[PDB]
Amino acid sequence: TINTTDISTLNTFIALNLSFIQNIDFKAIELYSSAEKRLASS
Amino acid sequence: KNIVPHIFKVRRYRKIATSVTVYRGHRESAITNKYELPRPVPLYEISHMDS
Repeated sequence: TINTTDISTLNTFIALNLSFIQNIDFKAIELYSSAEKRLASS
Repeated sequence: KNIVPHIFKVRRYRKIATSVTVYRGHRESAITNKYELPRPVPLYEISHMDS
């Protein structure tokens, strides 16, 4: 009499190794600095 | 595309002529100021003046 854990167990899983979607934070950007905007007031 | 306006320096010359006419009655002050006409400079003498 022995434990069932000692007996090797085989498994048949075709591993559906997925890959989820990471989350990015969209940094707000701009082209022309406010200093240049003032310099363009002329 | 750059938007900084082009900058540089400049030198300007002017000639101003004005008159004061204040003696109204016996003697007055600031009775009438002249036209105060501003005029350009004669270049050649001005260049000598500039020189």
